[PDB]
Amino acid sequence: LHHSEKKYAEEDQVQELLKVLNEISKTTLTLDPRYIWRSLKDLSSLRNQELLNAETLCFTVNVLYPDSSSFKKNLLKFITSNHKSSVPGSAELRNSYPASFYSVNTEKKTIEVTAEINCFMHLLVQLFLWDSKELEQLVEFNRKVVIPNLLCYYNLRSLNLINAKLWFYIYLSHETLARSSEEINSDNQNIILRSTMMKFLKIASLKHDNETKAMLINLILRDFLNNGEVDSASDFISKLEYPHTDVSSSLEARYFFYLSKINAIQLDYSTANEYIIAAIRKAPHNSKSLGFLQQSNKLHCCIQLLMGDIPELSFFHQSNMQKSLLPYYHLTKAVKLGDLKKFTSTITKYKQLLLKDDTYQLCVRLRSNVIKTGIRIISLTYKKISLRDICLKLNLDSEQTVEYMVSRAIRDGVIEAKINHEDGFIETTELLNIYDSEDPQQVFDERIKFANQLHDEYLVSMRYPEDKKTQQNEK
Amino acid sequence: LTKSLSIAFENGDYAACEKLLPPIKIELIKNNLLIPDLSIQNDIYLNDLMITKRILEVGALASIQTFNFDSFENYFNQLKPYYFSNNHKLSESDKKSKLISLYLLNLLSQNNTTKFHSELQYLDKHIKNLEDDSLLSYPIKLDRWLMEGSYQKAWDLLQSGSQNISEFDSFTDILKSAIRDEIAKNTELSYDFLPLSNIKALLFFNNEKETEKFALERNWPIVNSKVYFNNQSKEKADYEDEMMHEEDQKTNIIEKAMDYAISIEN
Amino acid sequence: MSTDVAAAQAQSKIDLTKKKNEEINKKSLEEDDEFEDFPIDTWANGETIKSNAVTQTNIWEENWDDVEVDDDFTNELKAELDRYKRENQ
Amino acid sequence: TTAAPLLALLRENQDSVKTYALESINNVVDQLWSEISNELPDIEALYDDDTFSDREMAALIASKVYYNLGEYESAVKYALAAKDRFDIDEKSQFVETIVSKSIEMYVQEASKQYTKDEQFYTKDIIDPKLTS
Repeated sequence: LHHSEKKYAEEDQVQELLKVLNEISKTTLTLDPRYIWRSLKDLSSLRNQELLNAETLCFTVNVLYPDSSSFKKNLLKFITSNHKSSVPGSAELRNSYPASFYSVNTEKKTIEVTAEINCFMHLLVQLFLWDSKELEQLVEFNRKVVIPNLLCYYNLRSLNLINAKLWFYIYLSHETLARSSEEINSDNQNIILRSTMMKFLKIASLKHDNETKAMLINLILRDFLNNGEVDSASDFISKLEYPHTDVSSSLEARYFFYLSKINAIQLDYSTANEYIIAAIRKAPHNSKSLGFLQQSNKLHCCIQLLMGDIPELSFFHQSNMQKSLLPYYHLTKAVKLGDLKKFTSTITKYKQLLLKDDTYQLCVRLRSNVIKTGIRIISLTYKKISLRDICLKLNLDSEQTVEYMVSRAIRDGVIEAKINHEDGFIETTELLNIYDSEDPQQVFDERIKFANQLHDEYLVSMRYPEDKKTQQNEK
Repeated sequence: LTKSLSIAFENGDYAACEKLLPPIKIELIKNNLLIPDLSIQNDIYLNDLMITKRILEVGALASIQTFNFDSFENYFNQLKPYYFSNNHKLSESDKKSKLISLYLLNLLSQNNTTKFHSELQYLDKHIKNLEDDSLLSYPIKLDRWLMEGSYQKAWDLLQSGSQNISEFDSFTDILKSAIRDEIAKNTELSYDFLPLSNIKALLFFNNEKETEKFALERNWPIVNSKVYFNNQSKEKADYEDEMMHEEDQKTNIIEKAMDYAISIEN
Repeated sequence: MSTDVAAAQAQSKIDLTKKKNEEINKKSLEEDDEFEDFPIDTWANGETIKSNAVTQTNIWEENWDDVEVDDDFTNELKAELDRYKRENQ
Repeated sequence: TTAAPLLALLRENQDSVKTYALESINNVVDQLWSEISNELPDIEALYDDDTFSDREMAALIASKVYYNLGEYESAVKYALAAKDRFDIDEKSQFVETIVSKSIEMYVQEASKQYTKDEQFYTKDIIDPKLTS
C-alpha cells in the first residue's frame, strides 16, 4: 500500500547504484561515474519531497548499514515514528544483485561491498533534511555522524568525489542556521565548522582529485565573505591554482563569482569586471539558478560604478529582474548626473535591502565616485571651465575645494585634464591621434594571443572523445 | 602581577605599564589556557573570560600613548575571538566599542585602505547599528574624504579630532603628515607652474619656510619661487622603467611578430 | 526570467538532468530567489518601477531616457526670452 | 579563526610567549596555513636562535605550510630540520602527507648516485635522516 510506493522508489536508486558499482570495480573512474551520479542527485530530491519520508528508511534498513539506519530512525521517531516495512523481505534481503552486493553473498560474508552504498545513504539523509527545510538540531545530528565516518578510512578515489557534496549540505544548513537568528549557541559552533573545512581540503590535495578540491575551495571563500575576514581571504586566493578539468559548470560559475567579491574589497575593479561576466556565461539562465544570478548581477552593476564605467540603462529594463535590481538602477542614474543629493537619498532609502545582500558595504564607497564621475562629464562638456561654474553644478562651496577634488581624481587619471590655478580654469589634454602612437600594436598583440589560446582549447577538447570511439566496440 | 599592572595604568603612566608587561605576558599564557578557547562557555568560564579580556584590554590601551603601535595591535589581535562569538554574554562591552574606534584609526594610518574595508565588513555583523555609530562613525568618514580627495573636509575632520584628547590625538598627527605627501603627488599631474603662495595653501602650511622645507625634502626644484613639476614626473616615470623586467616592459616590435609566428607553427 | 535578452542565454544551456539540481544548489547557497522577497519587504507594489515608461514593462528598444523631461517647454522660453533681450537693447 | 593572534606572539620580545607561540601555531596549522605563510621568516629567526628548545617545533611548522603551499621539496627539508615527530604520522588517518614525499625524494637521489658508485651509503649526498 505504502510499501508499494517505497518499493518503486527503491528500485530506482538501485539501478543507478548498480551501474556505477560495476564501473569502479574495473578501475576507479571519475567523469563516467560522475555523469550517472549527477542524474541520481536530481532524482533523489523529486522522489523524497513528493513521496513519503520513510521511503528513505526502507532502503537504508534493507542494505547492510554500519550504523546509518540507527541515525536515520532517530530523526523519524521524533516527528511520529514509522516502523512499518522493517519486517522480513524489507530487513532480510540486501536487494537483488548479480554478485556485486547480492543478498545471499553478503549475508554469508564472502563480500561486504557496503562501501559506495554507505556514501549514498549519507546523501539521501542530508538531501532529505534540506528538502524538508528544517534547520537547528536536525542539522547538528547530520554533521556529527557522517564527518568522522568518512575519515576513519582513507577514501578511495571514487568514493571521495561523492563526499564533496556531503560537505556542501552540512555547511549550508549550518550557515543559514546562524543567519536565522543570533544565538550564543550558533556562534560557538561556527569555529567547529571552520576547522573541518580546511582539513577536508588538505585531504583533497593529497589525492589531487580536481572537483573535490574546487568545491571545497568555494565553501571556504563563502565563509570568509560572511565573517568579514577578507584579510584572511586575500592570502587564500593568492595560493590558488584552481583546476578547470573535471569540474562541473556549476563549480566554475561559483568560483569566478567569489574572486569578484574579494577583488572589489581590494579595489581591484578591473579584474573583478571580467570575472563576473565570466561567471554568468558558465552559469545557466534558469529560474532554478535565479538567486545565484541575481547576486551576480547586483555585484556586476556596482563594480562598474566603482570603475566609473556606469552600467547600461538597458541592463535593468530587458532583464526580468527589475525589482531586485531596483536600487542598482537608481544608483546608476545617481552617479550619472553627478548628484550627491540623489545619491545620499537612494542608499539611505534602500539601506536595508542593500544590507541583506552584503553590498551595503560597497555602496558607501560610491560617495567618492559621484564626485569623480561628475568631473569626467565636466571635462567633456567644456574644454575650459571656470572653477566657480563647477561649484554651481555639483553643489560645492569654494574654488579651492574643487581644485583638491580634481587634483586627486587625475592621480587616478580618469579625467585626463590638468588644472590651471593661475587662470582659474581646467583644460583637458584630450585630442587623441593615438593611431600615430604604438598603442594599437599592444592592443592587437593581446587579441591575437586570446585567439591562439582558444585554438588550444579547441585542440584538447576535440580529439579527446575521438580516441574513445576507436577504443569502444561498435563494429 | 595582574593588579600591579592595573594600578600602574590608572595613575597615568604608560611607560610604567610597558616595563612591567613582559612579566605579565608570562602569566597571560595561563589566562589563555584556563579558558578552553571558547569551545564551551559556562558561567564558570565567564569569570575566566573576564580576566583574559581585562588584562589585554588595558595593555592595549597603554600602547597607543607610548607610541608603540606595534604593541597596540599585538594585544588587539588576541581580543578578536572573544568579540567573535558568544554574543549576548560579556562579548559585547562598553570597552569593545571604544577599542574598535582606535583600532580602525591605527590601520588607516598605515595608508592601506585594503585592510580597512576588510575589518569594516566584520563590524557590520557585530556592533555598528546595535551600539550605533557616534565614534565608530569617525574613521569611516575620514576614509571617504580621502578617496574622493576633498582634503578641506579631511583636514577639518582631523582638526576636530584634536579635540579628542585622550589617546585619539595620537593617530591624528600621523594623518596630518600623510596628507601633505598625498597632495604633493597629485600636483605633479595638475600643474607645472605654481607661485609660492599657491604652493603654501595646497600643502596646508601657514609658514613660508615650511613650504620651502618640504620642497627640498620632497625633491621639488623650486627655483625663483616656481616649481617645475615636469622634471618631477620624469623621475617617477624613470623609476618605473629602471627595475629589471625591462625587455618585455618596453615591448619590442620585433618580439610581437616572433610571438605570432611561433604560435601558428606550434 | 533571464538577464537581458532571454533567447541568447536560453540557447547557451538547455535542460539537462546532470545540472538541474545543481542549479537549485547555487540559488539556495545565495539564500532566497531574490525576486519575490523585495515585494514583501517594501510592503506595497512599487511606484519606482513605474518611474519611467520602460521601467515597468519594456516592449520597445531602449530610448536612453531615464530623466524624461519635456524639452519643448524650455526651448519655447529660450526662443522668446532671447528675443526680448535683443528688443529691449 | 585568525592567524592574527599568532603573529602578535612572534612580535613580542618576551621569551616565555615565543616558546608558547610555536605550540599554538602547530596546533591549527591545518586551518591557518595560508595565513601564517606571509610572516614565516619570523619563525626562521626563532629557529636559528638557540634560546629555544622548540627549534624542532619551529621547523616542523614550516614543513606543513610548504606542502599546503604546493612546494614539496622544501616541506621535506624542514621535515629533516625538525628532528622526530614524524613516526606518529605513519599511523594517523589525517597527516601522512609530509612523510610520503620524503620517500619519493630518496628515489631521486639514489638514481643519480648509483651510476657513479654502488656505494652511496658512505656518500653524504644521501642524508642520514633521509635514509632512516
